[PDB]
Amino acid sequence: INLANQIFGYNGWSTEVKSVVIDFLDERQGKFSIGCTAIVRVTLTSGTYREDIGYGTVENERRKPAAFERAKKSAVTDALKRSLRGFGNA
Amino acid sequence: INLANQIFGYNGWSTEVKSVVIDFLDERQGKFSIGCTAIVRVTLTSGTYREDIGYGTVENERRKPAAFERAKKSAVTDALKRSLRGFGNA
Amino acid sequence: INLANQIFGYNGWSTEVKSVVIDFLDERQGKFSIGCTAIVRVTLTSGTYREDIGYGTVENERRKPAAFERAKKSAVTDALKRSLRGFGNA
Amino acid sequence: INLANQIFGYNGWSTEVKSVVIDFLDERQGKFSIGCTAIVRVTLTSGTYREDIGYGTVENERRKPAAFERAKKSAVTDALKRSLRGFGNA
Amino acid sequence: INLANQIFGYNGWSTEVKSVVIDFLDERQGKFSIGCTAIVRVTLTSGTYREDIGYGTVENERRKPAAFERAKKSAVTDALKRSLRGFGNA
Amino acid sequence: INLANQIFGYNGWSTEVKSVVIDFLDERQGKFSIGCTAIVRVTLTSGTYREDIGYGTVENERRKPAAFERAKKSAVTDALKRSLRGFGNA
Amino acid sequence: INLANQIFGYNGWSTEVKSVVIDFLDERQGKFSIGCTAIVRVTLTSGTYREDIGYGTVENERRKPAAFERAKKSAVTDALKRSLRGFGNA
Amino acid sequence: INLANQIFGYNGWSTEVKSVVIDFLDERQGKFSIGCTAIVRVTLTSGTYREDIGYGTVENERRKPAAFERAKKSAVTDALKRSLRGFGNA
Amino acid sequence: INLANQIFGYNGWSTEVKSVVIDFLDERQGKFSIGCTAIVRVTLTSGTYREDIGYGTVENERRKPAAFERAKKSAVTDALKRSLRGFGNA
Amino acid sequence: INLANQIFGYNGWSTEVKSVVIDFLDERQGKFSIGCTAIVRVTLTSGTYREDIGYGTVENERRKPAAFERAKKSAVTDALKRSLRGFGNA
Repeated sequence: INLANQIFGYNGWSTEVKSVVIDFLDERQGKFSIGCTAIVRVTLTSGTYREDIGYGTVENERRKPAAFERAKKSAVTDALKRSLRGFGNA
Repeated sequence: INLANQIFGYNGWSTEVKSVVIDFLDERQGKFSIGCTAIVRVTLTSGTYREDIGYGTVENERRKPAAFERAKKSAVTDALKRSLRGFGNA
Repeated sequence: INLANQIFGYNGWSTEVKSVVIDFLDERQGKFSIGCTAIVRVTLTSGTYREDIGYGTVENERRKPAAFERAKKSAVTDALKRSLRGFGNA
Repeated sequence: INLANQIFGYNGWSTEVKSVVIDFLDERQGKFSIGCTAIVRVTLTSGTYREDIGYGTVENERRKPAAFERAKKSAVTDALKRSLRGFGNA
Repeated sequence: INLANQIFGYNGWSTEVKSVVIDFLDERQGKFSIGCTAIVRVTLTSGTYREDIGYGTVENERRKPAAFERAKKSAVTDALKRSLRGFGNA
Repeated sequence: INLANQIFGYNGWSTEVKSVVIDFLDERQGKFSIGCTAIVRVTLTSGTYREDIGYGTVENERRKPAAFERAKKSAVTDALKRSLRGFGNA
Repeated sequence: INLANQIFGYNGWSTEVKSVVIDFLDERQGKFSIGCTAIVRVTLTSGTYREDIGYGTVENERRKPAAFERAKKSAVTDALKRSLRGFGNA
Repeated sequence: INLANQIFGYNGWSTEVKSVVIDFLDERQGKFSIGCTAIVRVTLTSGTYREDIGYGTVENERRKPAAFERAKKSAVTDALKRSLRGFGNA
Repeated sequence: INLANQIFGYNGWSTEVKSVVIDFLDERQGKFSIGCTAIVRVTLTSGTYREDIGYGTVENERRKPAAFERAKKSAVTDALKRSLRGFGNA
Repeated sequence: INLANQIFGYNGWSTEVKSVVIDFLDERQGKFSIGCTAIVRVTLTSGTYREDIGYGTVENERRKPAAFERAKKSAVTDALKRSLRGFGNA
C-alpha cells in the first residue's frame, strides 16, 4: 500500500469509497462465510481517476469477526485492483 | 487492458463504474449459476465518453466464489467492450 | 458501428447508456423468451445529442445466456436507431 | 423524420425521450393489446425547446414481445406531434 | 395553436409538459370514462413563463382509445388555458 | 385575471403552479363533493415572488366534472389570493 | 398584512409557503375539529429571511369547510408570527 | 426574542426552521402529553450560522391545543438555546 | 461551551447539527432508559470544518423528559468530543 | 489523534463522518454483542482526502453502553486507519 504513497506524492493520490455492501450472511454450525464488495475511487493530482470494484470474503470466523476484517480486506483488495488496472509503475 | 494504457497516456483515460447489478441467483445441487451486468464510463483526456454495458456469468462455483469473480470479470469484459465499440486503434 | 467512428473523428461522438430495463421473463418449456429496452444519447463535439430507444429480444436460449445476449443486442439496436434517426451521412 | 433534418441543420435539432411508460398489459386469447406513452423534447440550435406527449398502440401481436415496436411507433408519432405543434415549415 | 406561433416568433415561445397524471379508470359495460390533468409551462423568448393546468376527459371509448386522445386533448386544453390566462393578444 | 396582466406588463409577471393536492373524494348517492388545494407562485419582473395557497370545492357534480372544474377554480382563487396578499394596486 | 406591505416596499417583502401539513381529521357527530401547520419564509429586499411556523384550527365545520379556511388562517397567523418575530416596526 | 433584534440589526440576524418532529401522542383520559423537537438555525450578517435543537412538552391540554404549542413554544425555546449557545452578549 | 466562543471569535465558529437520532425506547414499569446519537459539524472562520459523533443517555426519567435530554446532554457531548478531537487550545 | 494535529497544522486536516451504521444487535443473557462501521473522510489543507472505513465491536456490555462506546471508538479506529493508509509520517 505504501508503494502507492511512494510513486505518487504525499498529496498526489486520494481515495473515495463509493459503496461497500454485504453479499450474504451464513450461520452454518456457527460459521460465518460472508463476503463484501467495495468500490473505491482514486484521484491523482492530475485529476485522473480509476474507479473499480473489489471483493473480500471470510469463511468460518466463529468469534464473529466476520464483519470485522472482511471490510478491510475487501477495501485493500480494491486498492490493489486499482493498481492492477493502471499505474503499475507510474 | 494494459494495451489501453499503452495507446493513451498514463493519465489519459479513466474509468467510472456506475451500475453493477446481479440479476439471478441459483441453488441447483449446490452449484451457483449467476450473472452480473456492469455499466462503466470513461472521462478521456479530450472529454469523450464511450459508455457501454458488459455481462459476466459463472456456471457451477461449488465453493461459492460465484459472487467473487463475477463482478471483476464482468467489469473487465465491459472495459474490453469499450475498446471493441470505439477507439479501435487510438 | 465502426462507420460511426469513421464518419466522425476518433473523439467526435460519445455514448451514454441512460437506461437498460428488462421487460419480462419466461420459463415455458425451459425456454427463455426475454426482451429489454435501452435508451442511449450519443453526443457530438458541437454538443448536439440524439436520444432514442432500442429493443433487443431473444426467443429460446435454453441454457440461460439470454441476459448476456439481450444487453448487447439492445445496445446494437439502440445505436442503429441513433444512426437512422440522425447523422445518416454526416 | 428526415424532413426535420432537411429544414434544420445536421446539428440544428436534438431529441430527448425522458418519459416512456406503459399504461396497460392485456392477454386476451393470447392477443396483446398494449399501449405506451412517450414524451420527447427537441432542442433547436437556438435553444428553444419543444416538449409534447405522444401515444402508440398495438392490437393483436400474439408474439409475446409486442413491446418490441410500441416504443418506436410511440416515439416517432410523438416527434410528428412536435412537428405539428410548432415549426410547421421552419 | 398556430395562432400562438403567429403572434410569437417561430422561436419565440417554448413548451414543457411538467406533469401528465390519470385521475381514474372506469370499466362500465366496457366503456371507459377517464380523464387526465396536464401541467405544461410555456416560456417566451424574453424569459417570462406562464404555468397552468388543464383537464381532458373521455366518456365511452369502447375501442379503448380512451388513453390515446386524453393526453393530447389535455395538453391542448392546457395550452389554451395558458393563452387565455396571459398573452391574450401579445 | 386580466387586471393582473394590465397592472403589470405582458412580460412583467409570471406564474408557477407549484403543487395541486386533492384532500378527499366522495361517493354519497353518486354526488361528488371534492376539493383541491393549489399553491401557485407569481414572479414580477423585479424578482419579487408572492407565494400563497388557494382552495376550490364542488358539492354535487353528478356527471363527474367534479375533478374538472375544481382544479381550475382552485388555481383561479389562489391567483386571486395572491393579489389579495400583495400588488393590490401595483 | 397590508401593514407589512406599507412598512416595506411594494416589491421589498416576499413570501414562500414551504410546508403546509394537516395533523389530524375528526368525524365526531360529523363535526370536523381539524388543525393545520404552515411554515413559510419571508424575504426582504436586503436578502434577509425570517422563517417561522404557525397553526390554524377549526372545531365544528358541519358543512365541511374545515379544510377550506384552515389553510388560509394558518398562513395568516404564520405571517402574523413572522411580524411578531421581527420587523415589529420596520 | 426582541433582545436578539436589539443586539443585532433589524436585517442582521435571520431564522431558518429546519426540522420540526412530533415525538409521540397520548390519549390518557383525553389528556394529551405530547412533545416536539424543533431544529432551527440563525444567520448573522457576517455569514456565521448557529444551529441547535429545542424541545417543547405539554401535559394535559384537554382542549387539544397540544399541537398548537408545537408551532410556538418549541421553536421559542430552541431560539433561546441559540442565544445560550453563542452571542450571549454580542 | 463559552470557552470555545472565547478561544474563537464571536463570529469565527459555527454549529450544524447534521443528524440527531433515537437509538431505543424502553418502558420498564415507567422507566425510560433511552439514548440518542447526535452528529454535529463545526466550521472555523478559516473554512476548516470538524465533524464527529456524540451520545447522550437517560436511565429512569419517570416523568418522560427522556426525549428532551437532547441539546442538554447529547449535543453538548458532541460539542465536547469535537473540542477533544481538535483545537484543544486554539 | 493529537499526533495528526502535530504533524499537520491546527487548521490543516479535517474530519467528516459520512456514514456510521450498526451491523447487528444481540440479546444473549442480557449481554449485548454489537458492531458498527464508520466511514470518515479527512481533508488536508491541500485538498487531498483519505476516505476510509473502520469497525468497532463490543462483546458483553451488560449495562447497555454498547451503542454508546461503539460509536466513538469505531470512528477513532477508522481515523487511525486513515494514518495507517496514508500520511505515515507527513
